[PDB]
Amino acid sequence: YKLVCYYTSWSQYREGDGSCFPDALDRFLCTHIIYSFANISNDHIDTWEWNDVTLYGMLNTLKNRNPNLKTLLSVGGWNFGSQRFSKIASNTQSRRTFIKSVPPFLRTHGFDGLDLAWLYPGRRDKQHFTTLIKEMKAEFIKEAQPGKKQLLLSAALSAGKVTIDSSYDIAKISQHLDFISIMTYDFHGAWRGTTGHHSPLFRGQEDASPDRFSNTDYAVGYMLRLGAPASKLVMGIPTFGRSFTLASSETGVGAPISGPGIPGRFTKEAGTLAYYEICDFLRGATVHRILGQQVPYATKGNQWVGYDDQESVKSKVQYLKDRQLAGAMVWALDLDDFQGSFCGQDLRFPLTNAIKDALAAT
Ligand SMILES: CC(=O)N[C@@H]1[C@@H](O)[C@H](O[C@@H]2O[C@H](CO)[C@@H](O[C@@H]3O[C@H](CO)[C@@H](O[C@@H]4O[C@H](CO)[C@@H](O[C@H]5O[C@H](CO)[C@@H](O[C@@H]6O[C@H](CO)[C@@H](O)[C@H](O)[C@H]6NC(C)=O)[C@H](O)[C@H]5NC(C)=O)[C@H](O)[C@H]4NC(C)=O)[C@H](O)[C@H]3NC(C)=O)[C@H](O)[C@H]2NC(C)=O)[C@@H](CO)O[C@H]1O
Ligand SMILES: *[C@@H]1O[C@H](CO)[C@@H](O[C@@H]2O[C@H](CO)[C@@H](O)[C@H](O)[C@H]2NC(C)=O)[C@H](O)[C@H]1NC(C)=O
Repeated sequence: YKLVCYYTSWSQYREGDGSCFPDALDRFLCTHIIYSFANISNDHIDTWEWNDVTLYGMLNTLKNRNPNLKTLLSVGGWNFGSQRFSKIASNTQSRRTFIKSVPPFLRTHGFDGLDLAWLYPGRRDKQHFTTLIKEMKAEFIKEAQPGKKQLLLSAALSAGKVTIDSSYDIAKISQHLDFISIMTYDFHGAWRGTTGHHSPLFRGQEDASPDRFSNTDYAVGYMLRLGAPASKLVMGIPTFGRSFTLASSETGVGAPISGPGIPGRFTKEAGTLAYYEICDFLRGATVHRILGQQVPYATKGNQWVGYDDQESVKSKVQYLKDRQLAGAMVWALDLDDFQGSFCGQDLRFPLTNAIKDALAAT
């Protein structure tokens, strides 16, 4: 099975032990490590961080002692904005410029492929997205025609039905992509005004779910139904949790909230907590297994957070295997306990390692 793991270029700037550099990554943990994110200037793929070139090499060095490890450079991301992507994939000239600039850039920096993370093509770009992927694969094929190891092309897709229906032509793009990572998380947000796990495996109690499609199981099946070969589908598992600030004494699923949770000491982002920040939170907190959804949530004081732990990711792997999917995708390596000092056991990357172990099991 493939174990696609993301690494973010901005985790390096986190205070103390929060700081994470590519050399802190276990070269044997994943099968594919994707760097996030690359920028796009003058219709050319380009670096984002001032020291990207250094971190690129720092990451690709992991391939020395592990020849099987594959590396990809992802372009896009949430903070990128669909606007910029649209103008490039929409204009016939810019699309060419962009596509042509990718292979050289990847070879120059030691990457094995490109990962498209365009969030998200509007209903107005559904076809342009198809053309982009179609031509990008064409170029990659051409660039390796003489006998090179062909560059890989992947795409991180939304797991939300509405977005999937208006943005993707699953059947068409599945032919050209080497593998698809479905972002099966971020299913519930403070905007909803109630507590809810952002990455449940199944819908669970029919009575308490605001949506029939906001869960991993639905998204996976839907995409399979739409024409995404199971052999090319990688299921996303989050190593971060979504938090909320409770508004009453109610702490169960669906309880009232006043907004996102208090920012974590290291990630400093309201509504977000890295798994390692969660391990701290768990000290003196109560953990509840959500029956039906197969995932846990912890609560302490006026804070509530839905996340994934070793037990839940295990179940999720079981699910993906029973489904015969390509494997699991993790977001992100720098959100897992990479130091291995926060959750005890002195074990590094507990969640990701748990996923790896589960994939090899049975
Ligand atoms: C408004 C309304 O009422 N309408 C409703 C809709 O909202 C509902 O749809 C839902 O919309 C939300 C957004 O509103 C969707 O959420 C997004 O989901 C995607 C995945 O599908 C997420 O993207 C990927 O996952 C991670 C984690 O979520 C993303 O975030 C990381 O990346 C950003 C930048 O790219 C990081 O930002 C960094 O921040 C630090 C400091 O904070 C800074 O120093 C860095 O510089 C900065 N980085 C950069 C480069 O700028 C951020 O910290 C990361 N987060 C975490 C945690 O790690 C990645 O970008 C994505 N990864 C990949 C591989 O692409 C996306 O993050 C998320 N957006 C938000 C705001 O959280 C949601 O999917 C929709 N739901 C569904 C199911 O479709 C709609 C449906 O219910 O209902 C409407 O009514
Ligand atoms: C990524 O590339 C874009 C180019 O599209 C850069 O955006 C420019 O930002 C500067 C201000 O910082 C503006 O003066 C330009 O007009 C912007 N260009 C446009 C039209 O978007 C962006 O700065 C780059 N990001 C990084 C991290 O380097």
